[PDB]
Amino acid sequence: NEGELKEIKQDISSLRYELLEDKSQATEELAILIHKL
Amino acid sequence: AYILPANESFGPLQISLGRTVKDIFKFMVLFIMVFFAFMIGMFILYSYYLGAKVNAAFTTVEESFKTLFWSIFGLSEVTSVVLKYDHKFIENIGYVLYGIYNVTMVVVLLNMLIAMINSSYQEIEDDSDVEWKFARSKLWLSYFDDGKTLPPPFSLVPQPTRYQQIMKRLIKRYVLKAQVDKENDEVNEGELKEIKQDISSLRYELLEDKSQATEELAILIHKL
Amino acid sequence: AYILPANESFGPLQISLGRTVKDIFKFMVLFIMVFFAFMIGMFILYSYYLGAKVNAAFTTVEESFKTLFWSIFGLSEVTSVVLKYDHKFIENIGYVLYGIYNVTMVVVLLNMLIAMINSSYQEIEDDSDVEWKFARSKLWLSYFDDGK
Amino acid sequence: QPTRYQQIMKRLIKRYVLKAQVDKENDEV
Amino acid sequence: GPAFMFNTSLTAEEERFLDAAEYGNIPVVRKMLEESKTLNVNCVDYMGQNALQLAVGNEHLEVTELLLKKENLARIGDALLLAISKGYVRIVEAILNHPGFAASKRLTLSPCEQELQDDDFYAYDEDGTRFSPDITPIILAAHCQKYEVVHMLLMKGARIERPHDYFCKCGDCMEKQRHDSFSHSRSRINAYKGLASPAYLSLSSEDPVLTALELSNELAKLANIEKEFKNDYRKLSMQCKDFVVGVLDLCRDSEEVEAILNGDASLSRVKLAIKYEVKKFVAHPNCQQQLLTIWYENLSGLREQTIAIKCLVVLVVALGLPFLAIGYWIAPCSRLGKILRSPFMKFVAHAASFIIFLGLLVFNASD
Amino acid sequence: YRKLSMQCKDFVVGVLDLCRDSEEVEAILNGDASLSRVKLAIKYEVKKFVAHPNCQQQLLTIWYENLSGLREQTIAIKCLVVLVVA
Amino acid sequence: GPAFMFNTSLTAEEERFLDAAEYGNIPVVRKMLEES
Ligand SMILES: CC(C)CCC[C@@H](C)[C@H]1CC[C@H]2[C@@H]3CC=C4C[C@@H](OC(=O)CCC(=O)O)CC[C@]4(C)[C@H]3CC[C@]12C
Ligand SMILES: CC(C)CCC[C@@H](C)[C@H]1CC[C@H]2[C@@H]3CC=C4C[C@@H](OC(=O)CCC(=O)O)CC[C@]4(C)[C@H]3CC[C@]12C
Ligand SMILES: [Ca+2]
Ligand SMILES: [Ca+2]
Ligand SMILES: [Ca+2]
Ligand SMILES: [Zn+2]
Repeated sequence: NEGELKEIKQDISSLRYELLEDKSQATEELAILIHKL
Repeated sequence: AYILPANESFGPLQISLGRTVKDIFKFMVLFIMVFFAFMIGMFILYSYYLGAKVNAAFTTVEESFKTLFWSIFGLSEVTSVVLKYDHKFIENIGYVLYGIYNVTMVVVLLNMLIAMINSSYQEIEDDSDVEWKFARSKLWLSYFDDGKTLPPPFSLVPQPTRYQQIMKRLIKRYVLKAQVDKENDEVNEGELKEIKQDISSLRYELLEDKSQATEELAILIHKL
Repeated sequence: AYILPANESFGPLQISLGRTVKDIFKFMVLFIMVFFAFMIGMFILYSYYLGAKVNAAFTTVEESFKTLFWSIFGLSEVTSVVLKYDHKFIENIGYVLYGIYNVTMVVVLLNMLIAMINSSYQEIEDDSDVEWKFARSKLWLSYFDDGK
Repeated sequence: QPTRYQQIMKRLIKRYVLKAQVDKENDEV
Repeated sequence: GPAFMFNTSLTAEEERFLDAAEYGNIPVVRKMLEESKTLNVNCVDYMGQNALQLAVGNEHLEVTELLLKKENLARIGDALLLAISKGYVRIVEAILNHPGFAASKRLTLSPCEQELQDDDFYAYDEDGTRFSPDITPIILAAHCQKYEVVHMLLMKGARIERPHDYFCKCGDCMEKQRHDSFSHSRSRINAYKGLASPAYLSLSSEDPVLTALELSNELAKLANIEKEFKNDYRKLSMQCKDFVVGVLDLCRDSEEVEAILNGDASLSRVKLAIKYEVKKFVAHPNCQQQLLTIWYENLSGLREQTIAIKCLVVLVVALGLPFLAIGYWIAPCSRLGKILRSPFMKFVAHAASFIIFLGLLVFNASD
Repeated sequence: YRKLSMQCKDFVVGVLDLCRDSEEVEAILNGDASLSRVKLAIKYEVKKFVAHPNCQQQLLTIWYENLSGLREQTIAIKCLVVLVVA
Repeated sequence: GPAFMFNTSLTAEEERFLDAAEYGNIPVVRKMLEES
């Protein structure tokens, strides 16, 4: 159905928000590491 | 047949019977033009032979009408054509015209029978049930008014209101139901492309994000 | 026809034949009301003309029934209407009523034929096979008990 | 350089392709 | 090569940019919009679609948000219609927040007011608009039945035209009819295709069932008047017909069924449905069960009896009809009176009287 | 070949279906008002092209050239004028 | 605009939260439930 496909599209959408924030966590972690340096 | 629609067994039959009567009226008009063609043509041929025929079939317009009409049901003899005189040319023309009339009549009937079957084959998926119940409900409503009490033979002797709240409930219920029924449609090839593009954009964001980490670690080495 | 369902070739035919007989019973009832309408109407018209007609067609109720019934198969002549007297008004009414009866009869038959075809067109995808095998299996079960 | 008939045909053909590609997107996946 | 060119040579900086925008290469488009100075955002591909129309078509919200911030971006008007057509709600919200729509009254003004000024706003190429010129965003949302998009535009104040009568003599209708008489007739159907959609009927008017019933009659009459577009109006009439049935199908208790059938118990909407031949509304089980209880008002036990028993009471009424009529005159209001006033009994009384009449006709010629 | 013939038949109908004003309908029907493409469609039996509502409304206006009021009259009135003409 | 309102003005903190919850913006909803 068109509703099931929307379930998968939303699946990807939630995955995008988790991964992009996870990449953002690495960038800020490396930032404070530079400050300690 | 007026009170027939009220019955569940015979209701649908009387409704479908009325449908065919309306349907065949158009086809009957076409046969009338064919019927009038041979009525005038054969009357002209046999008008001069009043006392020179086996029977009085096509002599007058009324009798020409009677002979041709009852030929529909096979109740008119072939001796309608035969002449007493030796005018075989006129007699054989009457044989051909009367023969062509019967053949043409069968063609018109065959077309009528086929056309209605095609119409009914395109009127499927539980419409007769709806058609009868609508006709029955019209019968019910005619007796709901209090005026028609006795039969004709014996009748000679002389801020928001509750409706708005209910409509709000049903309309909101409709939209949610409508959007769910939209989700039951088959997925198009365009929608799938929307998801494929979704993944495609996600790939370009993640790969660049990984590239940002690599270059950030590179400048960290330079500071080291 | 009782032992016919047991055959594979003739089993489905006898089952479908029984289906149409049940189906046309409802349509036959409607034609009975039409048949009774013209039987009473034409008998009333021609009851007074006993010795003033070509034949005794519509004179009595029994003969009015016989004339109208056999008009279904085209076995009744048009002289059923003709009168010996010069009462052309009554004779022409009989011509019209007898003519309308035949036309109405064809309409009822045409509706019956069409309605069953529509019913059968909506009874497809291998139901006759199931219908016959169920009827055959009922025949088999009646002989399984040891008493008979 | 182009006449009015050519401009109209260009409009309708371009309109056809866009409509045709949309109707392709309505096929079952 | 091709006889018709819909877009020359599309220099590599632009061709790479169009490829990035179409396939949602978000890092590249952000890089090019910011750093690049030799690229214009209005370059088009082989189909005459600029960057914005490509990103909206593929549902690239992040790319669209980047492009909308770029000044002097073209085809913003059509990009909304493309997003509305495909039901991209998030993109529609993104576009409607652009200064082109927030500052202007484009959503509120009528299509005729939009058409009097050329303004090339909803044009999607050098000449022409993607959909019909008279299809405003609210009409397009109604056509596609995007409930959320219709609701968003209704909040903005957009309403469908509600065109004049077919036999109208006003200056505007006279001018349109004399001008084209085919664009005008097509314009009428487009307005009616939006007025008759369920997404607009339920979200716009106070009484959607009453509005749909009236609009169902209005579109059915137009089919006979304008025979060339008979199928177009006949289909639009059915959309209104099955909206009322759809609403009726959702009732879950007698109070809700009362509101739908009785309107605001005189079955006003049942009479309208019969008058307008909305057969599925009258024949629906929810409607039939309501009529059936009125049909057997005081005949509680007679509701569930067999046909043979109901044929027995018809015979009993036929035999006792002279006595029942006499009893009714003597005691108009009693146990006999309430039963005799029941709608089923009054039908039996009329059926029984006619049977007696057929008895007298036959019995008259019994000799 | 019969299937390939239909693909060409419904392309012309598909293009005709997209016209949105009289000027566009004129170009499709009259070709480059002699209805050249309507004659070709009848000659080549492209029935859906001739029977399309866009094509029919164009022929209908030519059919009632100067009979503006007679276009919307009922059949009974149009049968009356046939008797009057007779 | 619409005759029937099924929900006013949905202040930005809530409208952003509803957008995050609907489209599965997991980091945002965790942030808002905790800090806000
Ligand atoms: C057998 C002879 C002597 C007389 C035949 C006359 C019939 C043709 C008439 C007389 C009474 C009529 C009946 C009167 C009562 C009813 C019940 C009526 O409603 C029902 O079927 C009961 C359920 C409901 O009313 O909802 C439908 C018509 C029917 C069968 C009528 C059908 C036609 C009937 C049987
Ligand atoms: C030819 C004249 C002289 C007599 C014709 C009489 C027939 C009408 C009767 C007589 C015997 C009957 C048959 C007796 C045996 C069988 C086998 C019976 O079962 C089978 O077909 C075999 C397979 C199985 O039983 O499962 C089906 C009915 C049938 C054909 C009967 C069909 C009707 C028959 C042929
Ligand atoms: Ca879909
Ligand atoms: Ca996306
Ligand atoms: Ca596909
Ligand atoms: Zn006007």
